[PDB]
Amino acid sequence: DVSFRLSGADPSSYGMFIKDLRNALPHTEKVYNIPLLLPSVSGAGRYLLMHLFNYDGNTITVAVDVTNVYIMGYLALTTSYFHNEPAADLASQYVFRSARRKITLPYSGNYDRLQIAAGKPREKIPIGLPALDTAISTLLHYDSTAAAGALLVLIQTTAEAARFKYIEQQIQERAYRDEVPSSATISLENSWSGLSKQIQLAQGNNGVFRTPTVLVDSKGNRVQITNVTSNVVTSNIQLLLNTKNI
Ligand SMILES: *[C@@H]1O[C@H](CO)[C@@H](O[C@@H]2O[C@H](CO)[C@@H](O)[C@H](O)[C@H]2NC(C)=O)[C@H](O)[C@H]1NC(C)=O
Ligand SMILES: Nc1ncnc2[nH]cnc12
Repeated sequence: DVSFRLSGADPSSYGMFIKDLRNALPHTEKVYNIPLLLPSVSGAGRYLLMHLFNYDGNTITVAVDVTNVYIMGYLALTTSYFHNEPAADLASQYVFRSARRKITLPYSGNYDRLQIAAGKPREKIPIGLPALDTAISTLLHYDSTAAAGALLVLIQTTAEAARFKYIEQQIQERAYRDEVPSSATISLENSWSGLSKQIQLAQGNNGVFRTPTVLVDSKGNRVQITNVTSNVVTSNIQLLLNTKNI
């Protein structure tokens, strides 16, 4: 398990949580010196439990699938919640079995459904440590519309940050003031799968991408990532989605 307390949290204790979250995800191989996540994991070992604690010390346990960093559900008090999709339904067989009741949310977990349910594209939803403390708080009591927005916050803070050092740094900058994500944050979120595959394909292709990945940069404009010498590859991405899952 890993853990994070919003109470007293600063850029460094968050950095330390995001480190632990990365280091909880098993791998047997590194590709260009980036942990390569497993094809699959059987049984309960598939699921990492994150204990998040709001500013007041109230808590939720989030279940994360260690092959893709995908959040499947969480436990609030004696109620478990899960996204409405086959992979979360599977997870429900392994985690939080002692919850008094299980609610299945009325959406799946992908950004497009969550945004629909939230009424907002995540370009318009502030994130940061304060947004994360709100989200923990929201998810403590079932409200499906408000949960969708909180889950957007939760996914980007925790999973998207473990995936990209850049997104981790963005959150750190938003330690005490939330702010909507940069376009490059959005770009990086939406290319994880694409990058993970091109980095794996570069391995028999002299570091060169079979297909270039188009991002948006820090500056605020469009760029093509064509090989493993890119900053995106050499310092930004921290985890690879195995091509066996793409
Ligand atoms: C790999 O990526 C680098 C960019 O990081 C490419 O080189 C650049 O592209 C052209 C020259 O061919 C110039 O516009 C840039 O200034 C170059 N930058 C640097 C730092 O060299 C390179 O062409 C790519 N290689 C492959 C095989 O795709
Ligand atoms: N549920 C989820 N968990 C992690 N990353 C995601 N990206 C979109 N949805 C996600």
